Amino acid sequence: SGHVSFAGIDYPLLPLNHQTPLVFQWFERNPDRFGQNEIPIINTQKNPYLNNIINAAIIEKERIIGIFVDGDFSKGQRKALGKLEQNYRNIKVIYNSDLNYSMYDKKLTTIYLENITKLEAQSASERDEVLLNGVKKSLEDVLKNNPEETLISSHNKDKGHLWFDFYRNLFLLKGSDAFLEAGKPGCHHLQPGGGCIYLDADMLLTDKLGTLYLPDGIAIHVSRKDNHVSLENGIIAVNRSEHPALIKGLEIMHSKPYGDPYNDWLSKGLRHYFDGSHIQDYDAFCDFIEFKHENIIMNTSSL
Ligand SMILES: O=c1ccn([C@@H]2O[C@H](COP(=O)(O)OP(=O)(O)O)[C@@H](O)[C@H]2O)c(=O)[nH]1
Ligand SMILES: NC(=[NH2+])NCCC[C@H](N)C(=O)O
Repeated sequence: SGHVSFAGIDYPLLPLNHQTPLVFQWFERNPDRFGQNEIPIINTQKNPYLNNIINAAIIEKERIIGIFVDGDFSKGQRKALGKLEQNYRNIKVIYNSDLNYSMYDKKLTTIYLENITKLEAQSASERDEVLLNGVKKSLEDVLKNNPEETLISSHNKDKGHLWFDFYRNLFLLKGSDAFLEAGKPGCHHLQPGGGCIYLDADMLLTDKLGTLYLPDGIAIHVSRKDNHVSLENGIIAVNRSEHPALIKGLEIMHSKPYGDPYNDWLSKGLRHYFDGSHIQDYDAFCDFIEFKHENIIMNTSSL
């Protein structure tokens, strides 16, 4: 079609053409279980992840493919990627530390003390003292722990999947202009404030994706088994840098103590923006936001 309507509001279908880079990501806690001249991306039998991107990149030799990486990498491991970039020159390895996220950041001192004030400003007979006293101990712990400690800094490598699911959302905010910001070669063909298509390393290209159309230029993976529909972070495709729906999620992250990239940033951001007042069902959003492609065997890690 040319559009789709949700919550009574109308939403045009927006193009994501074959310029639009595929993004994969690998945040690796333990680089030293790799060879120091091995590509520090996993290719195990159960998770032959280094293999899934290459085949992706081969199936799409004429759209850019980004590999969003992060971890304390040996010089030789960085040149394993280097070989990977010249041996296949649509692949672009991008180090998380080579991007500046200061414009999207916030201090937990700030974030906590905000909520402390909000709660203290409410009636004592209404208010969440149980929460009121948790944010203050969180407060008490960050002061001692470090004063200048932030949202971004918190979702660190020590923190498990939050480490990479948080920075994912940031990446997409920066979109295709991030190929430029790290300085990656042969990316002049990317359009400015242009989108991207993140993919779990396990979503399998089989055939070409071509030119995608989306409601407002955004869609995410939705899983449906056996009957339990959820939103998934394992595909995220936007048509531009700093898409609003994710922007709203970054605000919720700013305005919530203990925000979660999955619960708050991804899920509620999308849906509040698409459905601020919850007039359509959850599922009826899941359907509306679902990313459909027959040429990808979705989320093969479940097998
Ligand atoms: O050590 C890890 C583990 C996972 N991931 C990211 O998590 C995505 C999906 O993980 P997977 O399908 O293995 O786990 P699931 O979420 O499906 O259990 C991967 O493509 C990676 O981008 C990562 O960066 N480092
Ligand atoms: N975004 C995603 N596809 N996440 C993975 C969900 C599937 C998960 N591997 C399972 O045991 O079912």
